[PDB]
Amino acid sequence: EDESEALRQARKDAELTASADSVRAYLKQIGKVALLNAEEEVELAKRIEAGLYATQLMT
DNA sequence: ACTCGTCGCCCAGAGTTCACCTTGGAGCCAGGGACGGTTCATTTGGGGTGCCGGAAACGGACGCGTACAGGCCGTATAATGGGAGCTGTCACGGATGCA
Repeated sequence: EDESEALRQARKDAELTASADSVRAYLKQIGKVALLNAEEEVELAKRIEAGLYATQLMT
């Protein structure tokens, strides 16, 4: 099943794998970040604008 | 009954060698021109030249436009984890991950 330590140990063991192929390793690394949407990207852009404005003020 | 073929013989000759006059020459020396290889005077027609006047080509300098070659920059519906590669070898000494 999904619970009672059935697949979590398998997932952890899979995550702890060499993956000697460089492209496969890069894909494994890139698969650890979830996708975003419109609200997330606009909030991130607002944060970018605030950070750039603060950096310009500091300079 | 007999000669023209063949024998010696006898004298003219002939051109041959010996040993005699002449006489056109080879050089032989002397003498005397004219002439040309040589030298020395002119002789002024011509070669020569240095040079800048200087006119003008020429070979380059110089300043300023033009042209592609290569480079930088930007495009605002959405577009969110990959193809692939063919692997019948044999031995083997040894490291190395898991026994």
